[PDB]
Amino acid sequence: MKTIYNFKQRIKEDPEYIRKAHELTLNTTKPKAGLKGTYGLLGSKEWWDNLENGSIPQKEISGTIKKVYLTGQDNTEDFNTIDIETENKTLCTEGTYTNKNTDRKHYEAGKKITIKYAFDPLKKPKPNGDIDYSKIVVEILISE
Amino acid sequence: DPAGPIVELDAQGNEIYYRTLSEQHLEILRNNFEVPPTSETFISPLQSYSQEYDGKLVRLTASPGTMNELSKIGVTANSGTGLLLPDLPPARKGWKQNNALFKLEALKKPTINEGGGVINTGLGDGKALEIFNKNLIDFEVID
Repeated sequence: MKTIYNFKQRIKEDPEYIRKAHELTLNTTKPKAGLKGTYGLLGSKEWWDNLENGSIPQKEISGTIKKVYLTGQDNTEDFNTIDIETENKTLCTEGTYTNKNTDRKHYEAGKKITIKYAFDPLKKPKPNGDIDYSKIVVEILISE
Repeated sequence: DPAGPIVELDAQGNEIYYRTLSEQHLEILRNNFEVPPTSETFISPLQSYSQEYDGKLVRLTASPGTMNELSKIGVTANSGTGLLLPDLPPARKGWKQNNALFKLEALKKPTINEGGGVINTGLGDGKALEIFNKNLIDFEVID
């Protein structure tokens, strides 16, 4: 299993995404938009401390890439999403995240996959008032 | 008969649009409150259009007058749009940086406006995307 995507590299190679997240979280005037910052600013030191100690909801899945296809509108590239058959034979769908330095072409059906997740609360609650989470991919590993 | 550029409003008057997005683009929408760019970055006034696509279907809420602001910088894609909006200049090369692209699509589609067609709005990645993202008020993932 080799790391094809890591959120730590996303933090340093896409700092514009990080800045706007923190500014949207700290913006007291827009209370329905962005991340709450409940477990710290996205990608901050507190964030990884809370990721480490397990106070931020996390899940980990292992399985096999079953479909490499295209979702969304007006896309230029060949694929951006994968379906995953886990061992409980449940379906999981996730974007084909890669780093600048990692190669998107290694995503092939039948190759094995591991995805590690974090779930960060959004300011906007669910209609019934429950806490709603932004699904944050932390790491994607794949076999060859 | 063709469904115009905007059709649906909030109970408070905000303009309502639709777009089906990738997971990577949806992550940005939650965490940046922005619609990420890709080619024309089309938004639709009708759910029936975007629902036809695979991905995360999102209902986008925009500030009143958003469509009006885009139309000022608007261009028409083909002739079908050039006929319904005769007052708009034709689409050049490089519209994605300064213009909003209006395009008539999905004619004769029974699900969408009884086959009448819909005028979608391309935000590109420039001023039109900035106008929309600045006026963005709320989004809602439909499954």
